[PDB]
Amino acid sequence: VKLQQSGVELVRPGTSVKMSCKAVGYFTYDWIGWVKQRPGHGLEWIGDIYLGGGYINYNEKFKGKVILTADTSSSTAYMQLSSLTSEDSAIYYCARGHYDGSYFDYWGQGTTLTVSSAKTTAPSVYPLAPVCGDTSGSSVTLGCLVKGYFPEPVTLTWNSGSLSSGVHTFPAVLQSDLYTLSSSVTVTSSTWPSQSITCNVAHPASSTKVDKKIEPRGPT
Amino acid sequence: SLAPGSSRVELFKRQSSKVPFEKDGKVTERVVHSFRLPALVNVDGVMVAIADARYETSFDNSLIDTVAKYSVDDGETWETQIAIKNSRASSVSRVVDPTVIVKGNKLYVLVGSYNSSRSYWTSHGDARDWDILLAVGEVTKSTAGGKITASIKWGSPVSLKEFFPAEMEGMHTNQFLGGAGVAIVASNGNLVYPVQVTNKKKQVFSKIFYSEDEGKTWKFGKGRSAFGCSEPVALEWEGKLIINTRVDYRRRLVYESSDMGNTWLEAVGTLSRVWGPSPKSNQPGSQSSFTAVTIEGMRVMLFTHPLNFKGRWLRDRLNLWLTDNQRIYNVGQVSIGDENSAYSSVLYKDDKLYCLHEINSNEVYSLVFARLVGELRIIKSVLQSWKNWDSHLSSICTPAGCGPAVTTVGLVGFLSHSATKTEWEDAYRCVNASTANAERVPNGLKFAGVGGGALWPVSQQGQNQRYHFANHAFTLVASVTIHEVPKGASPLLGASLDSSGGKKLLGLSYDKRHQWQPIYGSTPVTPTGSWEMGKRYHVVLTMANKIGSVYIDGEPLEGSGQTVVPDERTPDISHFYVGGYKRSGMPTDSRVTVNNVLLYNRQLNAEEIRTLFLSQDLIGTEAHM
Amino acid sequence: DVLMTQTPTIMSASIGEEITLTCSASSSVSHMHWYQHKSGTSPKLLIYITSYLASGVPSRFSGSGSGTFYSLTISSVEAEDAADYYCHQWSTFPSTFGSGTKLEIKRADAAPTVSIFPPSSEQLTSGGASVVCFLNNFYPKDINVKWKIDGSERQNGVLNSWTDQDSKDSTYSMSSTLTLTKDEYERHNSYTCEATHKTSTSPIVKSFNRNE
Ligand code: NA
Repeated sequence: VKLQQSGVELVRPGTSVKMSCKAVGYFTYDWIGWVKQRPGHGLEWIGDIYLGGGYINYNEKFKGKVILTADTSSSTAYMQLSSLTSEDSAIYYCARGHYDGSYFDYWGQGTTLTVSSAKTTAPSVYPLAPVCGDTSGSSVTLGCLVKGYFPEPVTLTWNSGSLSSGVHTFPAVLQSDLYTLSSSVTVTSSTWPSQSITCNVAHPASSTKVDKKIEPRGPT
Repeated sequence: SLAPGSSRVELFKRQSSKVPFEKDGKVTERVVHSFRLPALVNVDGVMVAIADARYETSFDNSLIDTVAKYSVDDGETWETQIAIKNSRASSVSRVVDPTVIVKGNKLYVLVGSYNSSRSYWTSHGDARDWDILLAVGEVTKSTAGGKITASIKWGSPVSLKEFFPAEMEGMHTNQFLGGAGVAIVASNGNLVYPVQVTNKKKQVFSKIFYSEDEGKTWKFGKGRSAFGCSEPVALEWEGKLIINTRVDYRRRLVYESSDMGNTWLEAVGTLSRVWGPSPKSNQPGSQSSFTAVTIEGMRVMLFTHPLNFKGRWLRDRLNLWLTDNQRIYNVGQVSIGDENSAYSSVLYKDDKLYCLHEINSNEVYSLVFARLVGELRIIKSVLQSWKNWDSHLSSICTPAGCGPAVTTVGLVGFLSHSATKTEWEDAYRCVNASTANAERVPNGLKFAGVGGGALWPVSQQGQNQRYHFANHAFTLVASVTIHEVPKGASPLLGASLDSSGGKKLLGLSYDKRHQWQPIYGSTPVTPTGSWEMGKRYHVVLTMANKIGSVYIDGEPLEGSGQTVVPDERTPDISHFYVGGYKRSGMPTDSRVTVNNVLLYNRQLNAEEIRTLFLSQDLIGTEAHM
Repeated sequence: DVLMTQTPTIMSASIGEEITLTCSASSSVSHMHWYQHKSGTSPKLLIYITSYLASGVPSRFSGSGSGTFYSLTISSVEAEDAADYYCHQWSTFPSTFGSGTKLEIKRADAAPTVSIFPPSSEQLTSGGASVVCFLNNFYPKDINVKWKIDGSERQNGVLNSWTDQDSKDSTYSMSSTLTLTKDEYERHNSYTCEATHKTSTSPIVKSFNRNE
């Protein structure tokens, strides 16, 4: 048993969206519930709808905003949110509320919703190489800076996931309608510049996949 | 307390008593951890006790069968059987909340049945684990030589699920269960089970679930209790079903229905909200015995509920209540000292009184079988009093043959001749009034000084408020005489909304101008009429349908019949104040004599009032003691 | 709306020790559920119906409680047990979640490994110039960083981001970025990224000069 939800969403304030939550490993009749997860706001219960019955329990806080539906032949539940606002920007999860005291055991993977007026913007990817000086040794740290992009997320890897350990990718920060993110990789002293180290930034929202290779800083 | 003369035995003894546990066609005598949910009945001379046999643990969600013990010698000796067994499907398979009806020599037992759910039934998201079963026992009596020998053949249980609707007025259903304990056969022969029911919003509520055909088929009355009323017990009283409900964390709600539960009406004028679940009415509720019986030729009700001083679900101090649906008397405590004792069942058979109730230590539950000797003593004594005063009053031949009889319908309390140093005694022995500065006179008291008066407690009765009816309707009647002219405006009689007597619902005062000050609620007071010092006057306060009246010598005062209850909120009357405020806190000095205070739970009609007025010389209890 | 109060907000626990989280209902309920939440994943069910252990959850997790007050206990905590924990009732409508308690792991003092990076020549090719400072794998959580251009403390244009506690070594790490215009940045020679932390008496300083 599993729950599979719909893709990433980006919408202008005031529109509508309809999320899906269909389960493979199909079981027969059950409650599927919805949870809003926002940073700073823990988890908020939206409502449940009963696959193969139709019954719904709405949380009154969401009376205007939410309308739940379910196509019980394909066994999929749909949550639809009307007249959106940045308030509604969150990760939305669905899960099955087991009959025996209604606990949520099987959860969805989550559907991330972004409600913004702001333009989609491909990031600039900059290489952060050590300062000209000594490079004293015993290990060396390199950086990749991902500036001015919208919306979240971007995905960052080093040597296409080959350099797994010694990475610190940081959460992004918001600044006048665009994000900036940085990652640090630390490697053994002898393994750079001798070997190639590249960060691979992908921003799906802008369909962009840039690859900055970190080169040692040159003459001024 | 258990009465003097009363006694008991540990009949279903926790971790001791054994039962015929049948599984896969083999029976074994098995020890039971805890016994709960008692129901004690009489089937054609055979005492039968039914309960939960909880085999391993006390938990509601565990392995449970339904045990039955029966005696042919008024409880001296018993045979033991399992009446209904569970599915054996898992370690939590259980048949729960057995609820019993006796008709003829048949025992109808109604149980919930679960297979493997680990959560409490009300929190379930659907009915997948649930069935509702009806099993019937046939009771038989043989007599070899001198010796009476009974046997009870139990039927295989039958599912009543097909009678459970998908929808009840504007909500969808989930599950339902019996109210536990003992249900009834209506005087029309219907089997009536008050049942607890959940909707999809997981709210619980009570309905009437009945059979017109000896339990072949079942119907639900259209109406219901308010939400959160659970574990309902019902009895039939003057053609109506009276449904008495558990409401956790609130005062017990009671309803009437004349139409097999199609319309439910809250019994505000009698028993609803009388009984609190705990001193502060802020704890879990309980299962209650609630039976109609005829004792000493009087038709009465017996109610039990733990006072639960301990709080949470401990439910110590099991109490017995006696009511004629007018007066409510606390017979007293049935459990022994501070022991935990929640659920109870009271049987009255062949003029002897018995109780089967829980005792709980550390969540290990036994059932005791108590011979309530002393309790009957008191009950019989109280009834005698009730019969006698009522008789005394109807017996009075009133002024111009004889005029109309003095009314005793809805007569709840009477304060007359008998009084102690600090108390004015209710003739009907239910609620006394306390007094200060009271000097005893014929049929009442002479008060004087600051803080003078008598207080008849209403909300101030505390955990159980027998006079709660007065918030909806009452008549308060008294004879009065003023001995000194007041320096302001002093109180005589009234219903107080606050504990000082400042805020009144309805009352009477008298002023320095020799006038009456009838006080209707918060209305600016307009003095009217006139009184003279030392003359005796007849005072009547009536309140019904949020309207109050004041009558002097049987005539309504000018400005009488105004609204005293402004919003559509219900009042919450603190007390009745008589002959002063009985607060040293209030500055007034009422110097008056009050005689024969009567309290009725309805508005008196013009004639009943007028009778009382002419009869004021002959209602007193003085002669008769 | 039974409100669920989880106190306190943040709790610390030493590796291998037990800790208990509480959940205090505004009104009585039949039972509690508990979930673990680490951002990026979904919530994970830990205990259902008050005390039963969800499948695949390690039995270090225990559930107790009754009526109005319930408890979640970790027998002996793991590095990876740093997370958010939520209690949950669905015994009366509407279903409600706990206010949430965050678990922090207590470990020994670790000093930050500070590395400072000048702006890339490509960033300089467009208007800007951002100086980045990485302070990695340190403990305790509390640190703060000051930027010094030629020994004077620059205030504005500094933007910081910190990682969650490590699920392996239970240390924290932080990025600090001072962003300027190209010319502003080029007016001064010496760039210092200076952090006071418990582990050092005098502030941990990493600097560079454009003289190279
Ligand atoms: Na079994």
